[PDB]
Amino acid sequence: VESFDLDHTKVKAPYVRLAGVKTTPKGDQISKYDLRFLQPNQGAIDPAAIHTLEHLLAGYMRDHLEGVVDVSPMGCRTGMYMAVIGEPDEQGVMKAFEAALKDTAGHDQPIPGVSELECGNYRDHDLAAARQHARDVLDQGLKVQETILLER
Ligand SMILES: [Zn+2]
Repeated sequence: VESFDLDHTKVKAPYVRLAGVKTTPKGDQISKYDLRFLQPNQGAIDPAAIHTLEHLLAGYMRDHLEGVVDVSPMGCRTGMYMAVIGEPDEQGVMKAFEAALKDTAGHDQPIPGVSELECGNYRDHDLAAARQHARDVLDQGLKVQETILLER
């Protein structure tokens, strides 16, 4: 239940999807979300661009959603992973994500936290590509994706 056994060939990106839920000792819930930009195995986001997306979404997601633990790039680079403290709310998360993406598409100022002091690879960034990826998601249109499990 902490990480649904998703069949990646059956989803339709871009989308927002509850990926699992971990219950804490006191009974709180940590909801995990799959914020999918690209269709699995049909292409990937460039490393610099996803690095920039990581920087931008850390703040923009928090501007539109409470309880955010952190927003991380997925190793497969087709989307971002985000854990949130709270019961599952795919609809609410989708709306926050949509708003954060508009903020991202319109981000014409410098990328935050890009320096020797605040970033581990400050030379690896791409605002233009980051902005266009946000635009592409909004153009295509988000939806809440149901998890289709692997029969195994
Ligand atoms: Zn960085």
